[PDB]
Amino acid sequence: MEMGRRIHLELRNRTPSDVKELVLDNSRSNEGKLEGLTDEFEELEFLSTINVGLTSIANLPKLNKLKKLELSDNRVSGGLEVLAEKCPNLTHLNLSGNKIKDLSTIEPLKKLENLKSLDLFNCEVTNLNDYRENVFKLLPQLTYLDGYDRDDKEA
Amino acid sequence: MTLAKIELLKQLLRDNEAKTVLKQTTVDQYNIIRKFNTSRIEKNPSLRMKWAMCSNFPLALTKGDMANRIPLEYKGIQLKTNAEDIGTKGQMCSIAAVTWWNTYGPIGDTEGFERVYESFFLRKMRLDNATWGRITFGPVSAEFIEMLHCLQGENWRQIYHPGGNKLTESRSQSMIVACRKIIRRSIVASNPLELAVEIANKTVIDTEPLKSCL
Amino acid sequence: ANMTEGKSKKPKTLAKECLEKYSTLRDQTDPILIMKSEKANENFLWKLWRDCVNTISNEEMSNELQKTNYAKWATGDGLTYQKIMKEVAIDDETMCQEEPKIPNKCRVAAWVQTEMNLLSTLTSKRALDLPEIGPDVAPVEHVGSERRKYFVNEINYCKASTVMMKYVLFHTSLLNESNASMGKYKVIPITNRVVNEKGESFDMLYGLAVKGQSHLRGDTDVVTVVTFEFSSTDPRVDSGKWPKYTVFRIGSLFVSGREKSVYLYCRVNGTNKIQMKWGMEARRCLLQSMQQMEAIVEQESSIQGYDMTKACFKGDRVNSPKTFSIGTQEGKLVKGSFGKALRVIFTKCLMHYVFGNAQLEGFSAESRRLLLLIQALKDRKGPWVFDLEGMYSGIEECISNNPWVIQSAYWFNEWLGFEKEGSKV
Amino acid sequence: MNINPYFLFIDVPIQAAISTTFPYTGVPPYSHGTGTGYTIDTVIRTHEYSNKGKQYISDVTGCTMVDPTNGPLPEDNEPSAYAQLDCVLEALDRMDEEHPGLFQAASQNAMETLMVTTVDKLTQGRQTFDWTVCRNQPAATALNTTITSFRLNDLNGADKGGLIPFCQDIIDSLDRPEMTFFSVKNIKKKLPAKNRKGFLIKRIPMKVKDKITKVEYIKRALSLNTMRAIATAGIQIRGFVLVVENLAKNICENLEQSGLPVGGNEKKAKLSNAVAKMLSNCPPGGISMTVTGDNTKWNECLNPRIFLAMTERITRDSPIWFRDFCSIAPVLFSNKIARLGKGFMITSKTKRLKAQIPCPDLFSIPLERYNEETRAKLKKLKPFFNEEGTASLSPGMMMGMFNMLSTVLGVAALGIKNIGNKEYLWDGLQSSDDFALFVNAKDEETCMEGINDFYRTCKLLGINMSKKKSYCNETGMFEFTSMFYRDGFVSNFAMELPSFGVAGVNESADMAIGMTIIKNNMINNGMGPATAQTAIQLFIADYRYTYKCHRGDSKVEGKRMKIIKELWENTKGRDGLLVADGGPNIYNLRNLHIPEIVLKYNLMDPEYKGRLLHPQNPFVGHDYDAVSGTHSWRTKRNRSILNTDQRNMILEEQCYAKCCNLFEACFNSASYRKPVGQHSMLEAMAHRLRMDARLDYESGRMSKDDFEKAMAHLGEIGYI
Amino acid sequence: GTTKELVQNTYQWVLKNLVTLKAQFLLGKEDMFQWDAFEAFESIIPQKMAGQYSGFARAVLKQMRDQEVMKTDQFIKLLPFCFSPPKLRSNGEPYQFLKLVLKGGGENFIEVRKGSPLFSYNPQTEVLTICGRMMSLK
Amino acid sequence: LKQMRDQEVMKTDQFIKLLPFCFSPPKLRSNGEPYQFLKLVLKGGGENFIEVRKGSPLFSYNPQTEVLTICGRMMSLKGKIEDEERNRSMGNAVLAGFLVSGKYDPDLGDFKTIEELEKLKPGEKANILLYQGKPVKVVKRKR
Repeated sequence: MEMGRRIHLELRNRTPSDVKELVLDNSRSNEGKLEGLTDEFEELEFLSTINVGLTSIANLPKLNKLKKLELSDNRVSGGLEVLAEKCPNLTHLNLSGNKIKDLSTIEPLKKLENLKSLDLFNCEVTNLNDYRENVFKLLPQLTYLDGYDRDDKEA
Repeated sequence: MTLAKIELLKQLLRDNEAKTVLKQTTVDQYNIIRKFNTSRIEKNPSLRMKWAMCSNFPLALTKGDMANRIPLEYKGIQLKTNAEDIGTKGQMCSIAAVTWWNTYGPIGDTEGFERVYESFFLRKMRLDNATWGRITFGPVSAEFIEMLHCLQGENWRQIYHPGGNKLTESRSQSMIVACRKIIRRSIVASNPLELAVEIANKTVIDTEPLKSCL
Repeated sequence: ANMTEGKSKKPKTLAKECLEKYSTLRDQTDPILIMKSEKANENFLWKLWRDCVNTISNEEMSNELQKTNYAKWATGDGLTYQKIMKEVAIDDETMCQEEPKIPNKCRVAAWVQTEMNLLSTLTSKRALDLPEIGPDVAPVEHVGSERRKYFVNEINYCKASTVMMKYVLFHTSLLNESNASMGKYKVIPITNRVVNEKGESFDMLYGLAVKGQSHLRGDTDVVTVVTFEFSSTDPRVDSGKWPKYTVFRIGSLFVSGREKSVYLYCRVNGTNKIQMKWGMEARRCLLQSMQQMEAIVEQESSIQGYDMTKACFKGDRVNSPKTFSIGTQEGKLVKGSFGKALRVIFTKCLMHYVFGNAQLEGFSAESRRLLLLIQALKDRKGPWVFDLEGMYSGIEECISNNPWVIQSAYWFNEWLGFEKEGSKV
Repeated sequence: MNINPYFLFIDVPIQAAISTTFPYTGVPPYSHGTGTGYTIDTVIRTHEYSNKGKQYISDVTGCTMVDPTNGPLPEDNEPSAYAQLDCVLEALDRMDEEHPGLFQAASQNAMETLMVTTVDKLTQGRQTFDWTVCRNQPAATALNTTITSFRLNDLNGADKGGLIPFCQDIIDSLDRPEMTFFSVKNIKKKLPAKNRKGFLIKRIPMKVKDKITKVEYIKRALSLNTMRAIATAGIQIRGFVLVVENLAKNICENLEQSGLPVGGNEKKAKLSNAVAKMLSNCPPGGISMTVTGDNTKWNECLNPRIFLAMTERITRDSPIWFRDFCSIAPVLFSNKIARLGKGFMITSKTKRLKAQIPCPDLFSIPLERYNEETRAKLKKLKPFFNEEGTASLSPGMMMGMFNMLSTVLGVAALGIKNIGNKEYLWDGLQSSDDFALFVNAKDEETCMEGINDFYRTCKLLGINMSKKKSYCNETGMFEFTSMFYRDGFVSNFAMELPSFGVAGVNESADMAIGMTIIKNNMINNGMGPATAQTAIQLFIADYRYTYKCHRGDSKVEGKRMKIIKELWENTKGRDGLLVADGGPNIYNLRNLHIPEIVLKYNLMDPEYKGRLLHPQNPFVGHDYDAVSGTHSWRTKRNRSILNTDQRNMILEEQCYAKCCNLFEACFNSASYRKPVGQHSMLEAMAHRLRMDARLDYESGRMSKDDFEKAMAHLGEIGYI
Repeated sequence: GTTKELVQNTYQWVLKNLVTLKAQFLLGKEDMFQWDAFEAFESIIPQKMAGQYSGFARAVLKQMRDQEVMKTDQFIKLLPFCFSPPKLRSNGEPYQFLKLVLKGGGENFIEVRKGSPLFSYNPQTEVLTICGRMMSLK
Repeated sequence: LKQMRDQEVMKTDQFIKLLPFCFSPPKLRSNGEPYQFLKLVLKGGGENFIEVRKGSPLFSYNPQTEVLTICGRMMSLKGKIEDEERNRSMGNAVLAGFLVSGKYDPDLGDFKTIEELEKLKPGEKANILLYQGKPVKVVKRKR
C-alpha cells in the first residue's frame, strides 16, 4: 500500500477539490515524506498522518482553510516554522508519540497565533521540570494542551 | 453426649496423674501453656503499643468502688471485664474506659493541687511573665538554663528576660504594651496618624478607655 | 482516583471500591504481555495477580490469599536450598563456598534525570495534612512559623511529597501486616489519601502487592513480596530502565475522551523488618529538607544581623527575591526562585532516602571531603592536599551500580566543570 | 530544564548547603555485613600492621602474641603500630609540666569515685558478652549470671556491695583451678498443640550446672564477642575499663584541647574559641594553617601496652592498690581473644544443598573449597587461630573501649607544640577519633614543615594520620566531628531526627517524652525553630494515630472517638482539654518544658478537672515530667512462664494431653463459657457438664434416665 | 446480570449473526430493529431519555444507508439503541448526542465518535474491544 | 450570593458563612465562569477551613435548634430565620449556576466531582453529596 492508493480510495478518482479531509495512515513513504498530495489542493479541514515514518516537514500544499492536523508515531525532529508559511490557520496540533529532543524544537510555533491545542505525549521534551509552565509562557496563543489547561473538553 | 464425656472423665480419673493435674491446674493456668506453646515476646515499643491499643482490654484496672462505678457497656461499647485477670490479679479495662472516666466519671476535689506540683506552676508563671526582646543571628542562672532551648542556638540568639511576682504597676504595665501595639499597627499602614488616633480612641483597659489611664 | 467524603476505611474496602469504579481493569483475564524479566515467569505472576484481584473483590473481611499455589510457585519460595547437618557438609566434597556476586558496573542512566525533573514539579494534588501548634508569641516562634508557612506552601503539591507519602504509607502497612500473620500470604493494596486545591479529597489506588511468609522469627530476614503497580508509560520507550520488571497490559483509561493504555509492572522483591522500619522512617525527608533550608536561611541571616526569611523568599524594599541556580537549559545556566530550590532539595533528599545503600552513604561521605576542598579553593583559602589520589580512589570505590550514585557523580562533574569555567573571570 | 542539585553550591556556601546530609546518626540496615568474614579481616589487619614486632607464645592462655611496642620505626607511609615508649613518656611529661597538679588530682578523683561507687553501676551498658552461656545478653542479666556463678564458686563480692570487692573477686576467680556455673540448655518438645494433629515440637530451656578448667575460664573471660562497635566485652572487664575511663575523663575535662565530653552549643563555643585563640597569637605577618585530619585504623594501631604505660605514668604518685586497679584493665586487653561469630556457609548448586560451617570447624575442610578472599584470609589467619574457634589478638582496640584514653593520647601528641625549635607552633582539638590541627608559622612552607613534623611525631606515638582523608587550608574554615565551621557560621553534617511513633509508655508519659526529646534535640543537635515546630506537628500526628485520640470536633469514627466527641460536646473549656481527649494541641517552642496538664489547668472545666485529676481513680493505681492523673494508666505486663518446676513436671508426667483434649471440645464449643478466675479446671468441667445436661433435658435431647445417670456421675465428681 | 454483562452479551449476539442484520439493513425496514435481543438492552437505558437515543440512532443509521458507504463499527455501535420508540424534537428533527450514558453512570457510557470503556474499535488493525475484550473483524 | 439573591432561596447560614470572602476582586476563569470549590481553606492549614456544604469546626449550623457554632462558641439566631428557610435545605447555595431539581437517582450514576461539574454544559443534570447520607440532584442553569 502507498500514499497514492489511499488518495485514490478517499477521492474515489474525483476532482481534488471534493474532500476537506484526508486519512494517510499506515502508508509507507519515500525517505519519510508525505508525497501523493499535490499542491493543487485548495480546500482541506482535517488531516491524519500516523505510522507514516515522516522525518521532516518540507512538502505540504499551501492552504488557508485547514484547522486540524494529526502527526503521531514518527521520528520527525526539525523546525516547524514552515507551517506558518504553508498554513498559518492551525487550531488543533497533535505530535503525540513524535521524537523531539529539547524545547527549541517547539519554539517556531510562536509566530502562529491561531493554534489553541497542542498534544505532546511520551516525548523526550515532556520529561522536564516546569515543561508545562515553560511551554505555556513560550506559546501565549495556546489555549489548550495535552488536556489539562484548566478543565477537560473534547475536540 | 453428656454420658460419653462423663464416662471418659471417669476413665481419666482412674489414672492418678490426670486427676492430679485437673485438680490443681486452674482454667487460668490452662491459657498459660497455650501462650508459650504458640506465643512469645516482641520488641519495637513504638509499634508494640500501637498493636496493644487496638485490642479490646489492654489497660490494667485497679480494684475498688471507683473501678466498679464505671459501667460494663456504654452505647454499645464495652469498657471492662468481669472475670479476674492472671497477671494484674484484677480486672482489665479498655482504652475507651479512660475516656468514659473523663466524661461521666465521679467529680473529685482538686483543691490544693497547685501546691503539690508547685515547681511546674512556678515554671509556667515565669514563662507567662516573660518579656521577649529581639533575635540576633550569627556574628560572621538557674532560671535561664531551663529555657535554653528557646534562647540560644547554633547561629541565633533570642533576647529573653525572666519574671516572677512583679505585680503592683499593673495599669501602667498594661497601657505601655497596648500603646506599643498601636504604633506597630500604625507605622505599617499609610498615613499612621488617623489610624493611630482611631485605634487609641477605641481601646479600653477592661473598664476604661486608654486615654484616661494615660 | 475515587473521590470520597473523607471517612477512614480499611485498605481492602478501598481497593475493592477503586476496582469497582474501574471495573474493566478488574475483569481483565487475557493479558497482553509487553515485556518480560530475564528469570521471572510471566504466567505465574499473572495468575498471582488474578488471585490477588479475586481476593480483593470477594466479601470476606480478611485480606488473606486462599489460592496459595501460584503465590508459592511464583516468588521462588520453593526453590530455597535445604539445610543439612554440618558434619555431612564437612564430609562432602562438592559443598564449597560460593564467590560473592560483586555489583556490576553501569554507565549513566538517563531515567534518573527524568525522575529528578518530574518529582520536583508541582502537581494538582497534595497529600500532607499535619496537626496544629499552639499560638506563637516569642519572635523565634514567629520566624519558625513563617519558615514553615513558606516551606509547606512551596512543597505542598510537589509530586515528591505525594510519592513520599505513598512510600511511607505502604511500608507502614507492610510492617503492620507482619504483626501476627507471618506464615501466611497477605494481599495489601498500595493506596494513598490525597487532597486537591478545590478541597475535595480522593482515595488513590496505585496497585497491589502480596507479601509471603517469613517462618524465621528474625527481624533482618527477607520476606519476599511481589508488587503489581499500575502505570501509563510504555516500557519499550526505555528498555534499559526496566530489566527487572515483568509488565502486562490490562486495559485503557479515558481522561478527556482520549484512550490511554494501562500497564501492570509486576516485580518480585525481598525486604526485612528493619527495611520496613527504614521505609516507615522515610518520612524524615521532610525534616531533613526543612533543616537544609533553615541552614541556608541562617547563613543568609548571619551575613547580616537580622532574619532574612521573608526577604530571601519574597523580598523587601532593601533586598530582592533571592534566586538560585537550578540546572541547565541547552547547556546554559538557569536561575529560579527559592521555591524551586526548596523543591529540588526535597526531591534530592527523598531520592537519597529511597536509593540508599552502602555505596550511596560511602560516596556521600567522601564527596563531603571533595566538596569541602572545592569550597576552600573557591574562597581563596589556598587549600593543600597530601594524598589527592587516595581521596579520588576512596570516592570511586563506591560508584558501581547505584543509579543515584552514578547520577550524583555526573552532576558533580558537570558542576565542577561549571565552577572551573566560571572561576577564571 | 534538566535539574542539577549540585548547582545550589554556586549560590550557597558548601558548608551550609550540605547541612544535615544524613538524617540518621546511628547505623543503616544496608551496611556491609559484619559477620565472621569481617571480624577475620579485622584481626588480619590488626596483626598485619604489627607483624614486625616481637611474636611469642603466651604462657597462660597458650595463644600467639604480637608486641609491636618499641619496635622498628616505619620506613613507609603505611599504617604502623610501633609506638616507642620513650616518646609517649616524654609527651605525658610535657602534658604534666604544662598542667601541674592535673594527673594527681584526676587520679585522686577517680579513686575516690571508685571507692564510693557500687556494683550496680555495671548494669548501665549495652549488650554484654555472657560467658556462662557464651552469648550476648543484657547487662543486668549478665551481671546476675556472673554473680550466681561466683556464689556457686565461693565468691561473694556482690554481697559486700562495693565495686572493689567485686573486682577483687573477679581477679580471684581468675585463679580457681575449676570454675562451676549455671547454664541454659534447650530440649525439644512433645506437648500438644492444635494445628492439625494436636502435637507440636519446640524448644524448652532448663538450668544445668557445668564446670570448666582454669584455662578455659581464663580464655572465656578475655573473649570479645561480636554482634560502629565491632565487639562487646564480658563482665570481668567492665569494672576496670569503667575506672580507667573515669580517670581519663577526669584528665580530659581540664584539657583545653580535649573535645569531650562537650555536648551542645558548647561544642560551637569551643570551636570558635580555639580558632580565635590561634589567630590572636599568630606571628605578626605570619600564616596560620588548619588541617581537618582524620585517623585511619585508629583502633587497629593503638596498643594496650601503650595504654598501660600511660596509666602507669599518670598514676605515678598514687596508692599502690589503686595503681594496680588501674593497670588491671590494660593487661586484660593486652591478652584479648576475639570470637569469630557464627561461621561460614557453603552450598552445592547441583544437589541444591547448603550448610553452615561453625568457627571451630573453620579449617576442617580443604581451603580450596573457600572463595579466593576467604581462602587468603584463612591462610593468613592460621597462625593466630585457636582450636576452640577463637583468634588471638594482642594489638588493636576493636573500636571504642578506651575512647577517653585515646583522646588523652591525642592531646599528648598535640601538646608537644614544637620539634627542633623551628619557626612553627601547633595546637588544636581532638575527640577520641578526629583531630583539627592549627599551625602558626611565617610562611606556608614552614607551616607544612611543622605539619610534617607533627605527622612523624604522631607516627612515633602510634597515631596514624589519614593522608587520603585529610586536607589543609588557611585557618578560618574547617571541620571537627561532623561540624563544619566557616568564618563564624557553623553547620552540622548528620543530625538525628525524631523517629516515627510514640515513646511507648502511656498517653501523658509519651507526650512528655516526645516534647522533652524535641527540646533536647534543639538544645544539643541544634534544630532550628521551624524544624522543631514541624517535629512537634509530626509527633502529634503519630501520637493521635497511635492512641486513636483525634480531635473531638473531627469527623473521624472510632470506638474511643464516640466518647471523645460526646465529651467535646459537653465541655465548655474546649481549649483546656488534653490532646489525648481530642482537645487542641497548644505546645510550641516557648512551652516545650511544661506538662500539658499544667499548661491547660487554668482553662480546664472544673468538673473535667475533678474527673481527670480524681485523687482515687482506678487507672493510675500504684526521665520526664508529667502529672499523675487518669491518663497515667499501666498496661498489662505479664508474660513468659512462671511456676516452671511444677509446669515442667506436670507436662513430663503423661496424661496432660488427654486433659487438654477433653478440655478443648467442651470449652471451644462456645467462644467463652469458662468460669475463669482461678477455678480448678475440673470444677469448671463439672459445672459445664451440669449445665449441658440441664439444657439437654430441658430441650429434650436426653430422657429422664440419662438425666439421672448424668447427675449420679456428677455427684461422684464432688461439685454437685 | 450486570450492565456490563448485558452490553457484552448484546454486542456478541449482534456480532455472531452479523449476516442477518447486515442483510436486513439494506432493505430498510423497522422489522430488523424490533428484535427480541434488544428488549433486555432496553432495561439498561434511562427510561426518561432512551427514546431520544433511539431516534438519534435511527436518524444516523438512515443517513448512513443513504449518503455514504459501509462502516461496520459504527453500525454495530448504533444498532442496539433503536428498540425503544423515538421522541422527535418539537419541530420534527432528531435530537443530537455524542455520549450515550448508561445505567450506573460514570464508566457505563458509550462514545459515539471513536470508542469508550465498553466499546472501542481500532481500524489500524481492525480490532474491536468490547467490555474489555478484543474481537477480530477480518 | 448573586445566584441566591436572584432566585429566592436566601439561606441565613450560607449568607453569613460566605459573606466575608466576597471582598477580594473577582478572579474568573478564561471561560468567564466562576470557579467552584468544596471547602475554602484559610491560613494556618488544617482546622482553619470553612466547609461550603456541611460545616467546619470554625463554622457550623444546627437548624433543629437553630444554633450557630463559631470556633466552639454557640449562639442563638432566633428572629433572623424564616419559616421557609428550612425547607430549601442546602442544595441551592453550594455551587455557582446550579439548582436542585430532584433526589438521589442511582441510575444517573454516582456523585460527580467538581472536575466534572466545572466542565458540564447547560441543561445537563448531575448528582452531588452534601454530607454522609444526604445526597441531592442538581441541574446547571444559564443564569
